[PDB]
Amino acid sequence: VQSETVEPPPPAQLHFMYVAAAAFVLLFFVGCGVLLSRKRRRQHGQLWFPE
Repeated sequence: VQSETVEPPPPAQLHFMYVAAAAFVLLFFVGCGVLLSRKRRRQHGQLWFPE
């Protein structure tokens, strides 16, 4: 019933991946977001094919 085994610490699968995915997504959304903030994002008539 002892406070040393009444909890586990959090899953370091999710927690340590949180730091990875947060850093990847931020670093993507800002790095991509800086240049995309001028224009570029037409989609449709520029969606891999120009049509």
